[PDB]
Amino acid sequence: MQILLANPRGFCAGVDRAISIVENALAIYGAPIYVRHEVVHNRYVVDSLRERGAIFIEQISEVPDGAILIFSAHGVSQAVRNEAKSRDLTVFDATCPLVTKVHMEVARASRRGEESILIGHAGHPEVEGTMGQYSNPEGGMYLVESPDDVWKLTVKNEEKLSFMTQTTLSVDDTSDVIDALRKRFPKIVGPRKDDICYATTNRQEAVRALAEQAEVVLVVGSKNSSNSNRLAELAQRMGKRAFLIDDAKDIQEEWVKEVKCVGVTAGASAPDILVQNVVARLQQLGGGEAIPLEGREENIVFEVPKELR
Ligand SMILES: C#CCOP(=O)(O)OP(=O)(O)O
Ligand code: SF4
Repeated sequence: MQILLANPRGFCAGVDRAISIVENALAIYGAPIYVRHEVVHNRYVVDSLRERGAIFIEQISEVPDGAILIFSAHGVSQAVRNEAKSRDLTVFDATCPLVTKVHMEVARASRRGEESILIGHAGHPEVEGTMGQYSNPEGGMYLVESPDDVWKLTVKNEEKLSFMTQTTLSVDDTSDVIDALRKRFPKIVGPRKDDICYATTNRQEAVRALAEQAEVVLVVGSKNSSNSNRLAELAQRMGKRAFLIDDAKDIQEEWVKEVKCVGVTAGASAPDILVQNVVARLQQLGGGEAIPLEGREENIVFEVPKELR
């Protein structure tokens, strides 16, 4: 059985920075370090950090006065930021710079009292954080997930309207939403394309190439990782069986029995050791040396804040 590896795969720059922020805080201040929400959506990274003394909480009311609190890569609303500020907390912000960039635009529209529409998945922490940058009652902030949501949205002033997106969406489905937004609201303003980040766009391009060759695609990532689930969905829509798995223990023998080519990739929040264990298990199941596909080069690094070197 041939094993192919997608390229790029695995950690993005914002995840590598966010995990470093927590590790460095642990190293400098000791346990406990509180983290609002899973720092990234990966069970193995979060369980690990928990074992080292990070305590993951959903609400600031769970954190003791005097504590150090880190905000996760996905970002937080101004309400959450203000609640930490008003509390006795020392805060470090692991929000990825590419999320913060969207936040700055939503805050700008808020100050102007002009309405904004976010394309994103309800309930996801990045969407809570981004919607939570808008607070002007004279304007409005609306969420759409699909073209049907667009066809039902009414706004107060469609002449002054802008849109933003979550960073980890499907590139193809978001294109359909924007096409519907521009049909319904021809004066809407946005970025040139969307706010989907380079790592999400690149891993979906890489999974498309992988799926063209492989019969089955395994995506290493946790169930709550949006970007990871997009990679599995992309391969399934190309007619390949694709499974989102946390680790090698999840691989069911029947998924690869009699398969000639299996592809492996990993979401932006999944560490490379999990991919190496998955390859080792595919080799038990008859796979050869893993062959890396050629891929788009990534070169971006985001440094930790100077206070945490
Ligand atoms: C932030 C970030 C990148 O990865 P995850 O933590 O998996 O996040 P989402 O893909 O937005 O769910
Ligand atoms: S998936 Fe993109 S926006 Fe999210 S942390 Fe990674 S680089 Fe940043």
